[PDB]
Amino acid sequence: SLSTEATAKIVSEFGRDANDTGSTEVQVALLTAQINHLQGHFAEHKKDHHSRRGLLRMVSQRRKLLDYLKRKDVARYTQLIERLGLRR
Amino acid sequence: MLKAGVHFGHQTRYWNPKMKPFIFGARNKVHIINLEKTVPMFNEALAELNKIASRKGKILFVGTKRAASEAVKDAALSCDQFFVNHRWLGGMLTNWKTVRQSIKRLKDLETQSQDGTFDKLTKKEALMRTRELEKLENSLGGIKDMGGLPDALFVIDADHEHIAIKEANNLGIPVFAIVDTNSDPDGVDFVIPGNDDAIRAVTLYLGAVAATVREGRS
Amino acid sequence: SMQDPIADMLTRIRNGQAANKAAVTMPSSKLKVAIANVLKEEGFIEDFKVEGDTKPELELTLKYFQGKAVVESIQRVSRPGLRIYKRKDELPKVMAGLGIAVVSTSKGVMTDRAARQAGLGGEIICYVA
RNA sequence: CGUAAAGCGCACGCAGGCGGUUUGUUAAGUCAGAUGUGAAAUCCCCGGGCUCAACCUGGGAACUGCAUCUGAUACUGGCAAGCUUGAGUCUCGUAGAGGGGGGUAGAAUUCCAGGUGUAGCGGUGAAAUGCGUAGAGAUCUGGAGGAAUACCGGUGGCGAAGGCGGCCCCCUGGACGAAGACUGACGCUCAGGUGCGAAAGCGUGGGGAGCAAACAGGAUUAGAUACCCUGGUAGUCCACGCCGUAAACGAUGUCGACUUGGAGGUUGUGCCCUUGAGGCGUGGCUUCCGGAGCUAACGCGUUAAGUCGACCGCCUGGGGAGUA
Repeated sequence: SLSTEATAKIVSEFGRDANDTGSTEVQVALLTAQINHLQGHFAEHKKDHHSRRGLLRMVSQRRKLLDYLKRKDVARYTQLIERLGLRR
Repeated sequence: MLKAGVHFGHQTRYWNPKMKPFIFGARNKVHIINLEKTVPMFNEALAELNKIASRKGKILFVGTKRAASEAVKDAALSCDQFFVNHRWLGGMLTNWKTVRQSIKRLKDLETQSQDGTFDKLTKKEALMRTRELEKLENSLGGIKDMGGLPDALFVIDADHEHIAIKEANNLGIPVFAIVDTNSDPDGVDFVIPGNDDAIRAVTLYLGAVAATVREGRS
Repeated sequence: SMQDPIADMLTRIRNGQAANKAAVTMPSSKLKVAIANVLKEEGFIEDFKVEGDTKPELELTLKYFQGKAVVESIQRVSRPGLRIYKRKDELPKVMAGLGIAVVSTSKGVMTDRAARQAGLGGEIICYVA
């Protein structure tokens, strides 16, 4: 998947601290990082239909977590999707 | 505790999960029967078995495998009781009717044999008839003087003699079996977790049973 | 996923009676302890015991009368797919009275005899026959 | 609903259905009571009158409902707060024909050029067509080209399914294991919808060694539009798009829980003299046989076709017809 240094950087940016690596913002940001990186991979190749299935699992799982965090705390939702530049 | 000196259980292979209450089960892939469970079981079997033995009943030891022979002939015949030591015929209890006339032919042919006309009229047919007495004598050996179907049944291996257990359950006869860890307590009314194929174990074992049979009211 | 833990409990007891099992453990809850108290009270199980602190574990010591098993047929009636709420007049008797039906009434989890005597119906959880 | 008709080819997922566990509040569902109403006749019950009966009739019950008010709060729902046993994230490794792109290697077939060499070669049940003194076949050397990747190779592995087999690099998906940390029900299923989906086929552009529908010849045969033989085009191969199906099959939907065993395979991990190709456990996936149970039987049998729960799909005699 993603680099150890990259995952550590995103956990450090979005968590309450390091070791808070399962929080909803953190998981969303890690999924987001990998989705964008693989936008770069699937612009090329384009017939890697197996890897894409992994990618659509990432998209769907991000969506589930955004729905959770939307119906738990909406302020965290707006700050989160504001910071990640998603939602369009 | 130790009446059962030397057997401690057997049968690594084809062990049966229904023998799980009776297994201590440690050493070298083989299963050890919990003989601290066997001793109350075997004392109960001696209790009810002596109880029917004192009511003037017939017991029918069953000893087809070797060397249960002649240990079942020795133990049954040490009492005034009955036995099967060679191949147990399929249906000598549940059609005893037809087996009654085979026993009748054994009696008529031994009476004809050692007393009557045995040298009469042929040598070849006389040899034929004598080996009919060997076949009818080793198959219908102990049971030939029974004259009823018996009041209990004592089998020495439950899986090897499943036919006799199946028939005595079919007829309402109390089955007294020494099961091993491969056997199954089918309809054995008085199960005894022991060792079926050790001659020390079955001579000790039948020694105790034949000891408690030959105490009636006396 | 687990969506009916009560039917899971009754499944544990059917398959424990069917396997000559001495005792049955499961995760515990308030409703399972209520039902289990009704079953001990009516004589279908021998005892229950809830252990653990942070993850409670209900344990039902089962009954066997003869070689046969005591709980002859336990069924789940008000499943989550379709819930069944009977009044005090519609409240059924199982095996013509020889077998209780555990109904959750507002006063608590009772039997059919006890809640028909109390004068109030409710949600009929399970037939124990 | 394995084989009788019936499990979508496989997944992702919206609306929908269902939802672990604890406490508090509400009381919508649920329950109890009350009130209003539910026309009369009819049905039912207990009586009465026609000589009886049908019939007529008195009183009740009933009209299983709806609305409102009063309560109960166990279950379900709403709301608030949690909790970790479900789900997920992070750390470290492991195995793998998982995918896509690029390169390369060795055997072999065909073709071309050349040397030797000479009368057959090939083929079949037998033959003939075919190739061959214009020198075939055999054999050696050099070259070109395309496709596939022996041995390993294994009821072995990976993948949702279709499927994926030289070796190397690059990009990339998933699974599993060990200890610990974190989030805290974030879950399950899924009509419409969307995606992937062997082979054959279609479109455009390449490629084309072998194999080979069509086709042609030779046989066989009563005939032979076949099986067999000799050739042989599309196709099979590549790029991009379409199609959208298969005995797409474990003829077995997905997810979760429980219920006796035995022998293996494969991939992790922990412990013990590792005193070796050991001993004891603990996971993941998988093969064979079998117990209870189930099953019309056959068989399935902890990877269920057993015992349950959630949601979906489908069936309703054969044909006509999966056709118009």
